[PDB]
Amino acid sequence: EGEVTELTPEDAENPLGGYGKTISHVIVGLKSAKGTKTLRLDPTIYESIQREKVSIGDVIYIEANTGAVKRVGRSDAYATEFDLETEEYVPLPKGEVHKKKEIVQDVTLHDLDVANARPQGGQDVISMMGQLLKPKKTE
Amino acid sequence: SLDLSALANFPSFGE
Amino acid sequence: MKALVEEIDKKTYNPDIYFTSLYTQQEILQSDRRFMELNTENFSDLPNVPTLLSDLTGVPRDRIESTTKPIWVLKPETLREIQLSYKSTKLPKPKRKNTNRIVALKKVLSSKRNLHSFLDSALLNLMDKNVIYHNVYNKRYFKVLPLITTCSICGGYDSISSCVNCGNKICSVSCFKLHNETRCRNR
Amino acid sequence: ETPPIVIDNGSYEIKFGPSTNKKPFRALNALAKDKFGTSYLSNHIKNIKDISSITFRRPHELGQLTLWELESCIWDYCLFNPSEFDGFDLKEGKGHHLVASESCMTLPELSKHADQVIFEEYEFDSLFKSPVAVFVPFTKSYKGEMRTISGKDESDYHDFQLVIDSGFNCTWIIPVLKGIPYYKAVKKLDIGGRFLTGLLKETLSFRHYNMMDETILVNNIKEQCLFVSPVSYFDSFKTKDKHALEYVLPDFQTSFLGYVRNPRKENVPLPEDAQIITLTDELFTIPETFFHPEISQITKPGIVEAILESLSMLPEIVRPLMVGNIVCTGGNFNLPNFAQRLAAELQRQLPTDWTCHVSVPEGDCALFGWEVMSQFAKTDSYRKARVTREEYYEHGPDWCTKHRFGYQNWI
Amino acid sequence: ASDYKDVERTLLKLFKKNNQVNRVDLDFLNLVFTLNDKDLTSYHAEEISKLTCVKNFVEEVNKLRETNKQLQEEFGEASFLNFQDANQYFKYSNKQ
Ligand SMILES: Nc1ncnc2c1ncn2[C@@H]1O[C@H](COP(=O)(O)OP(=O)(O)OP(O)(O)=S)[C@@H](O)[C@H]1O
Ligand SMILES: [Mg+2]
Ligand SMILES: [Zn+2]
Ligand SMILES: [Zn+2]
Repeated sequence: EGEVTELTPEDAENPLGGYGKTISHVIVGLKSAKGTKTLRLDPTIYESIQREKVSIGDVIYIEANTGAVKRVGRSDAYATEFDLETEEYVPLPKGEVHKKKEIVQDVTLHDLDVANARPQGGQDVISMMGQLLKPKKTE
Repeated sequence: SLDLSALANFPSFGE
Repeated sequence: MKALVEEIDKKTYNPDIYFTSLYTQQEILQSDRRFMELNTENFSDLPNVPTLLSDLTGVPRDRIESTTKPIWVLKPETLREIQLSYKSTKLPKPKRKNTNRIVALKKVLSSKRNLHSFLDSALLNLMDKNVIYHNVYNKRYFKVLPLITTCSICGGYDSISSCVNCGNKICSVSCFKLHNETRCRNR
Repeated sequence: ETPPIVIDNGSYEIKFGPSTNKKPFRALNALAKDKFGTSYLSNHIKNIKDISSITFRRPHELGQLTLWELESCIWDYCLFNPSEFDGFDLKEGKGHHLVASESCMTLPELSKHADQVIFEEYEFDSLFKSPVAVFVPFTKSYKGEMRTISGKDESDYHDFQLVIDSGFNCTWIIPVLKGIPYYKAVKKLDIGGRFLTGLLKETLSFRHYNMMDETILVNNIKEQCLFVSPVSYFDSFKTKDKHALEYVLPDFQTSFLGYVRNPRKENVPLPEDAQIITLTDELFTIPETFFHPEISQITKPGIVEAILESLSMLPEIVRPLMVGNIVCTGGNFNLPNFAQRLAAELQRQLPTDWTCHVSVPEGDCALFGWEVMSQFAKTDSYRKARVTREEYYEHGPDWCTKHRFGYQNWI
Repeated sequence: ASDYKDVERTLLKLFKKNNQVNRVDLDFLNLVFTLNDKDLTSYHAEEISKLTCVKNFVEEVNKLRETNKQLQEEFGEASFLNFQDANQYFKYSNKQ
């Protein structure tokens, strides 16, 4: 987690190496309260970055467990770049850029049963339509 | 490592 | 709520334009001259800036004098002032003798010449001047911190807007009146 | 045999005293004149009563000691006079070891003149002079008491050290490698105490009545109540009212110099004839020009950028050690919260692997340079490096400044 | 219901801050397994389970750790003191 400083996608050393765009790794630079780190990411993470619409200066959040990229918001550093703009300005993350935390949760078995019965995954039209439906209890 | 060899040759308050 | 049908004229309508109604070299030179003006200590020394700035930056003096808008120090009277100051000092014990090196010492101890003369003096070589003034300044990293804009009147940042007349920033009705009455330059 | 005499020839005040002495003296090197023409010399400026429009003349035009007449005058006043300075008396100068200081970038001809006068007009037995950053590594030789703060949490000299010398003229970034500064990485930040005073002049002249001629008044105002934002400019602006202070204007019948009051703290009532100036935003917005020169409409880069460039020009292997051993000194550093902000802002830009350790001396930071210089003067390194009078006489005038002292040897 | 959208946004924003922090990804820990029947095959899944590469990770970790043990033997008494030598700082950086 941190504020994006660089985003430099690189192509393969040879055009024949891959298919189509032939996009190789992407280099991202994140800044935190304790310093900066330059990361080397898979092209899937680059696609996620593009999907979340992340530009230089935005505070982001990457989970190495799952590869999920979240856009926390814009850094307070660029708060006064424009006098009128709709951006949720957020402060720079504390601590190091790369923080490892142990998460403990208390969940009932019924929670797992409900999660399996009515999973929230999927971005299809059918998935969203099912999400809108009422959650009737089932045997 | 070679940079350390270069660094060691720097003047050390002498001439 | 929303108009699903909109009337457009082919000649007039275009998405590139939406409208509805009822540093340059001179700029950086002016800013640097303002900084040097603000640097000096004595007010009487204010109109002596242009010569020093021409010597330092290297631009011609007439250009900085005319285009840029702002806002010979020692005499025998200085020697008399030094003589008056002698009364405080207590314990000297002098003696001298004459030689060529002593003549050079006398010339140094009676210079009464300004830094402008030294900088303009041909004895200071080109690379020496470069290292003494230009090389010590930053040349690669020009701005790494974020750019912060504040109210021109009170330095506030909560709300910012640019005045219609000259394009400078204000923050409130009181600052608006203050700028209009005293700070607005272009009107 | 005699202990060496150590002098810090600053452009604003001169610190001097015998090496045996614990703390040095002060000498505000400036010949001043009042409105009516009466003149004052050096420390006698403190005795002025009509503080309104006194004019200061100094030999250091822009950090370079040009006018030698008054420089010699103030040297004579500071050294020879034993009455004012606690009985210390430099009798004849001959047979006295002198270690001095100078601006780190002095013109070769100007340094030639300086060496010539200091050697032949005064006839010292031996001399060593260099910028204060050269003497800084010798903090290893003595048990100093300097507080240090790390940016990653809430054989008589150190080989690697980085010195930030923020004084009257300019703020210097001088990285020293085993004693000799890497003069290619020397960077000058034009912002300094003199510019800070001028900025306070302009801000107080606009926000309040015209103080454009009250130079000593604004200097004392800067002295008493100023600070860098502990966190950020926005944080201080949010709490501008809570940390507000009011300054008592001078009353010629009672106090020639003003003083500051804390409105929140309980204190004596002011007499009704006293005019008061409130400070709510100029307390912190003025020191912020070190980090954000754009606030005061200055195109020059800030201190963090200068430090980053100085690190960049350094050799790659040594730059992390240089980051870790950054030490602060100079007059400006005594204002509160400057060291902490410098450490935090520097750490925010460096790679996470590196850690920055910032050490600033306690007490008046101006006296630190003299202290380290004197402690160096009493070491074998000073005995080796000093140049003797006869050795200077053997060579031409340019030889000393081109080989043993000036940057021309290390460039 | 258009007038109630602001209330919905406010409530969702209020709840998200607590929701996001202390949750365990049940999908990551294979506690959710009802989507796997759609895109996965039994024999492929069992082959991938058999073809896991834990041994390579363990052997590489042990190799790096024994290299670190040799480096610590060469270095001696490691410390985090302020660095005054290129060799010492470089070796400490290599260790970290
Ligand atoms: N408490 C203080 N708060 C703010 N500024 C201060 C304070 N005390 C002293 N100063 C300033 O610090 C400076 C002291 O001068 P020095 O640091 O000794 O520079 P100098 O060495 O005399 O001259 P140089 O080295 O050629 S820049 C002056 O500009 C003072 O105004
Ligand atoms: Mg100094
Ligand atoms: Zn305002
Ligand atoms: Zn305007």
